[PDB]
Amino acid sequence: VKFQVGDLVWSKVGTYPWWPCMVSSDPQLEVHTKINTRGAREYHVQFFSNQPERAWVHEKRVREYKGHKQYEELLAEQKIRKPRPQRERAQWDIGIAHAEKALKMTREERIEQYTFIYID
Ligand SMILES: Cc1cc(CN)cc(C)c1-c1ncn(C)c1-c1ccnc2cc(F)ccc12
Repeated sequence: VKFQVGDLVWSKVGTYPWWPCMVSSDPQLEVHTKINTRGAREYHVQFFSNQPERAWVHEKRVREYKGHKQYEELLAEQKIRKPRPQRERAQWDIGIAHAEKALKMTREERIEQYTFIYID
């Protein structure tokens, strides 16, 4: 277990760029980490966005969030640059603004301020 509940992380999921997240406990399984059906470690994350979402993300697709400027280092893992949809960039900028606010908080404070409420 490399990450704990309330840790800020970048997550790389599907067709989307490295996204600011916060590690959290899955509401059903009540764990923030598990070993998947392929034997790989996964972490449960909340995505910082105007559209709240959660996901189990493979450990190779999770990186410690040190600050928004770290983004370029993640892509680095004539020169080619991919464009981004205007709407996606707007939501990413919103997520980053939340992550930057969360970064100035203690783990205890950000868990209090950002952990999602789940309704059946
Ligand atoms: C799209 C999506 C949909 C669902 C189920 N409705 C679940 C998840 C986890 C995701 C998701 N997957 C990876 N990312 C980065 C997101 C995502 C999450 C929050 N806001 C976003 C805003 C965007 F502009 C683009 C993507 C996202």
